[PDB]
Amino acid sequence: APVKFVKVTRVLGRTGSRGGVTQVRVEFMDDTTRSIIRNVKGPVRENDILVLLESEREAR
Amino acid sequence: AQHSVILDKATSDKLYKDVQSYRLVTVATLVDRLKINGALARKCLKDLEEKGLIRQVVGHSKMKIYTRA
Amino acid sequence: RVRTKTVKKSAKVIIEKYYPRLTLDFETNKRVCDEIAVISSKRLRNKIAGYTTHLMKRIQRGPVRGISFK
Amino acid sequence: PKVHKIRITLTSRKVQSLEKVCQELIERAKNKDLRVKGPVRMPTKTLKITTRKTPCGEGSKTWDAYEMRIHKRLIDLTAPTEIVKQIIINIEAGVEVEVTIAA
Amino acid sequence: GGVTVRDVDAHKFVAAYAAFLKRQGKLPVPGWVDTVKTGNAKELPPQDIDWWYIRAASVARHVYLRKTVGVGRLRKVHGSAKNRGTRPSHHVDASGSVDRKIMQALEKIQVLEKDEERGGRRITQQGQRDLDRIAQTVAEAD
Amino acid sequence: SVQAVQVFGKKKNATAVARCVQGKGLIKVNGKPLKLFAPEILRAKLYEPILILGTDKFADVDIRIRVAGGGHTSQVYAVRQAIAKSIVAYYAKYVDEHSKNLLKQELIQFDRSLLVADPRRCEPKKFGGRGARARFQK
Amino acid sequence: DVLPKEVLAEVGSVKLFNRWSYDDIEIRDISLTDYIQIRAPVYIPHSAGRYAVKRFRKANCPIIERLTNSLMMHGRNNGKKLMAVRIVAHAFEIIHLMTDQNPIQVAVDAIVNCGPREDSTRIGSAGTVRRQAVDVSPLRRVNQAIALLTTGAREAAFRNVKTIAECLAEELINAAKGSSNSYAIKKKDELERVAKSNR
RNA sequence: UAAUUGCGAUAACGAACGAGACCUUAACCUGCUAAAUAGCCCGUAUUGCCUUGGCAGUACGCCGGCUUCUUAGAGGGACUAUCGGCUCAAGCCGAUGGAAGUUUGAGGCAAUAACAGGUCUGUGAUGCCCUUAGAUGUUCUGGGCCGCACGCGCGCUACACUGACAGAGCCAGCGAGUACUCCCUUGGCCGAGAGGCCCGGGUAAUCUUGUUAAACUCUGUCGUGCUGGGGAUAGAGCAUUGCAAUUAUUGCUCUUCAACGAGGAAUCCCUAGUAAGCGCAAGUCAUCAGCUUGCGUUGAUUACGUCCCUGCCCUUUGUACACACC
Repeated sequence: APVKFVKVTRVLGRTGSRGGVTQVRVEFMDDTTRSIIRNVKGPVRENDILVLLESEREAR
Repeated sequence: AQHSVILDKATSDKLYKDVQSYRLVTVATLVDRLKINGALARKCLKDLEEKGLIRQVVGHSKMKIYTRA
Repeated sequence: RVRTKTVKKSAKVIIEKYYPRLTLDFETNKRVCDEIAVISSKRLRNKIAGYTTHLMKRIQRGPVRGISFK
Repeated sequence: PKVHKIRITLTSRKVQSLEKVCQELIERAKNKDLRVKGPVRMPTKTLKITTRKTPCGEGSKTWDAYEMRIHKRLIDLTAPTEIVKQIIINIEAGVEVEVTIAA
Repeated sequence: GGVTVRDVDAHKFVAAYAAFLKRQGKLPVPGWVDTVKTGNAKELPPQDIDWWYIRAASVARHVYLRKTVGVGRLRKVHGSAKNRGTRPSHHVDASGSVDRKIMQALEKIQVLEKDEERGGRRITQQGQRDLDRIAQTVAEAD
Repeated sequence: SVQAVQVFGKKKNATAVARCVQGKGLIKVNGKPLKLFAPEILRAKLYEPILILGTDKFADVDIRIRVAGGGHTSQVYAVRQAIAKSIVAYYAKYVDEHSKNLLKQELIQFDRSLLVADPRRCEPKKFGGRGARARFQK
Repeated sequence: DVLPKEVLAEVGSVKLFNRWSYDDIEIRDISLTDYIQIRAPVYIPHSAGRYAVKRFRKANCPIIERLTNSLMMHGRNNGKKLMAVRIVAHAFEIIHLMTDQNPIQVAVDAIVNCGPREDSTRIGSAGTVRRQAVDVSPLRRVNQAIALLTTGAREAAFRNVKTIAECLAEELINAAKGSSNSYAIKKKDELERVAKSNR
C-alpha cells in the first residue's frame, strides 16, 4: 500500500466520551496545497510528524 | 525431571565436538541443549577454560559468559 | 495565579495619587511604596509594587479605562 | 581579687525578650572596661505531644499536635567574685538565671 | 612512592592477609570452632573451612581505622536481620563470646594493647607495621 | 603565601566539605584514594569532570574531602559536585577565569547539576504516606 | 595516576560508554526523530533528572535510561535499577558477541518496528463497540513499545532456568525482522488486525 | 481562575464576613552577630612506609588565626522577572536567566445554618428515676471478656533465579533518658545462646550515639524439582520480667516441615523525591507490635484531560408538603 506521511499544523480540540481522542489539522508535506484534519490518540505537539496508512475515513 | 549430575562418555564426545563451533556458551544453554545439570556446568566451565578453548568476557558471582578462542 | 481586589485597589490608588514620583523600574517602584504606604508584610508589599509596574507598562501606550488623573 | 572564670546561664520560653536581655547584659558589663567572650548560644530543643481530639471514637479519626520550644543561650565571663551581685540586677519576669563559678 | 593499608582493594586485602597469616601458624583455637552459630540471627555455619582465619584480617583492619573499639561494639556491627517467621523482621546482633575470645588470642600475639586510660583496645606499633607489608606486596603484583 | 580554597557540596542529607589546595595533581577523599570509593558500576560518574576536561588541567592542585550523612547514592553525587566547585573556584580566584568560563560553560552544557544542588525532601501526612487506608465499609 | 590506568584509550576518542560509541546511528525511516534523543550522550543511565515535572521534559531523555526504568516493576523491583542497568549493559555484550552489529543498532531498529499506527478507543455504544480505529501519535508509540517489550522478557524468563539478560537479548534480535517468535511483534500485529476490522 | 478569584455587560453605587492576606516549617546567603557542650588551619611531641621535601594516623593548645561546612538571631531574596505567538482585557502556554516560576513545597486556624449524629463509661459538669447495710458503696480469693461447626472487615508472611543460602565491603534522620528511685547504659570479667558478676559516665550539642539500622555492593554454594522457596501445627530442654506464666508472656536450644504456582463474580489508593520497597524512634509498657503517630534510604510507568458511570452545588421548572417524602 502507498503509505503517506503527514505533519500537524493546528490542534483543534479533544473530542470523545472521556477525552482520549483529539482533533488535529494535518499537512501532507508532499502536496503543500492540500490540507485535511484527522484524529490522534496520544499526546501531540506542534510541528510533529505522523504516518497515515488510509486517507479516506475523515471522521466528522 | 532430572539432569545427570555426572558426565558420561556420550555427553563428553558431543561436548568436545560442538563447543569449538558455538557462538556463545552459558550455564542455561548447557542445561537446556545438552540435558546436563547446572552444578556440572560450572565445573565443566572452569575445566574447559584452563585448557584454553573458550575466551572470557566478564566474570561475576551470577553469570559467566564465554566465546570462541 | 490571579490577584485580588486588595492588591488591585491599592495599586489603583497609588498610581492615581503619586503618578510622577515612580517609573517603570521595578526596584525603584519597590522602595517608593514602603515609604509612602503602611504595609505590615513583605510579601503583600512586594505584590502591590509588581502590579503597578505592570500597570504603568501598559499606560505608556494608550490610555486605559480605569485610570483618571489630573 | 582572684578571677574564677564564671559562667552564667539563662532559661525562658520567649525568644525576643530573652535575646534583648542578652545584648544589654553584655553591654552593661562592657561599659566598665571588662573583657568578655561572646554570646555562646545553645541549640533549641523542640518537644511535641500528639493526642486524639474526639473523646469517644465515632466518625473519622483525626489527630492534633501541640508543641513547646525551649532556648538556653548561656554566657561566660572572666571577672572577680562579688561584682556579679551588682551587675545581674534588673532582670525580667519569668526568666530564670543560674550562675556557675566554674572555679 | 609509599603506600599504606588504605591504598588496596578491600576484599583483596582480607584474602591476601588470610593466606599469609595461616602460613605463619601461631594463634590459639579455644575449641569453640565447629559448634558456633556465627550469631543469634544466622542458621547454618559458614561454608569455607578456613573461615575462622579469614575473619582475623577484617577485625584487625578496622581497629586501625577507628579511635577505639571494644567487645560490645563488635556485636552490633556484626549483627543482621532474623526471619522470625511470618512476623516482620528486626535487627539483632551477633554472638559475643566468639568475638571476645578470638581477639583475646589475637592481642596475645603482640598486635594491640589494653587502654585503661579510656577503655577498649588500640593497635600497637609492631602490629601497624605488619599490615603495611602485606598490603605493599599486592600493589606490584597487580 | 599558601594557596587554598574551601567549597562544599550537598545532597538530600549528604554533606561533603572539601579544601582545594595547591599541590601536584593528586585527588583522594576522606584520606583514602578515589580508586575504590563507589559501587563498582557507578564509578564512571566519579570521572565525569576530570574526563571531560582533561587531566592536564589538574596539573598542580591538591584536594582533601570529608563526607558524612545520608546514603550511598546520595553521597556519591555530593562528592562529585564538590569536585566541580573546588576546581572552578580555585582557578577563578587564582588564575584567569577565562579558562574557567570555557570550563564552566562546557561543564554545565553537558549537565547543569554540577554547580547547582537539587532541593528535595519529604513531608509528614496523616495517611501512612500520601495514600489513605482501605475504606472500612463502602 | 588519579584515574585507572587501563581505561585510558577513551580520552582520545569521542564520549562513549567504553564499549560502544553512539556515532553512526541507524538510517532507516522517519517520524520517530525529535522523540528519541541520542545527540547528547551519557555514560550510565543513573541520572536523577526531573523529567516528570512537565509534559514533554521526559521527551528529552536518552533512551538508555528509559529501558532501565521500565525493567523494574512488580513490587520486588521498585527503585532497584542497579540490577536493571546491570542487565541492559550486560545484555548488550551478549548480542554484540552473538552478532557483529552495534547493540544500540539492535535496540533502536527493534523499537521502531514494534509500534502500532492505528488503535481503537471505547466510546459509549450502550454495551457495543463504536470503535472507529483512530490513529496513534509517535510519542505514545515508544511508550507502549518499551513497556510491552520489557514485560515480554520478564514473563518468558519467569519460572525458567534461563535468565532475563539473554531472554531480553533474544527478544531484541528476534524483533529485528518478522521472526514471529517475539512477544512484542505477535501482540503488535493483532492490534492493527482487530483495528482494521472495525475500520 | 483552585475560589462570589477577577474582567466585563448592566437600575444600580459603595461596602462587610468567608476565600486571600495571616502563622509554623523545608529549600538560598563565602554578606552582619557569633561559638572548646561545633569545626578547620596552624604549632609542638610522636607512630608506620616510601624515603622526599611527603602521605596516612595519635595526644596537647582554652587571649595562635578564622567561621566555608554544623548550629541560631537580625535581614535580604521571587514579584511571575525578560522575551516569542494567542487576546478588548483578565489570563494561559513556551524559551532564557536564576537556589527557587503548579498558591515555590507541606500544614495550622477557618463564615451564616442545621443533625433527635456520638459521648451520662472523663470529669466533685448536670435534671429526673433507681438503689442504699442480704448494698448496684468500697474491699480480698478464683475465673472471663481469648471460650467455637460458621459469615464478614483492617493487616502480617509467601507462591521464588529480577530468587534462596555462605562469607566479606559499609552508609542516615526524627527522638528518649535516674529522687526519693531504680532511667539510658559504656568498659572489664564469666557464659555455646538467651543471660550473669564488678568498677564507671550522663539529669545531658558534654554520656548512651558516628545510635556502623535495614535495604545495598563484591566473591562463592545451591539449580526448575512445591527442592536448600514456605514457615502453620507439636515434642523435649535451658533463662529472663513479674507476688504468681497452666488456658504455653516473651526469648534462647534441638527436632517435627501443613496449606500455598499470581488467585472467580466484584472492588480500592495514588500525579514527583510521589506510589512502592526497606528499616528506625516515640505512644501504651515491669514483659509482650503483626497497631498507630513521626523519621530516613532506593526510587519509577502513565496525564496535564473529560462529564460516559458515581457524588455534590447553581439556574429554570412542578407541588394539595412547611414537624417540610421518615
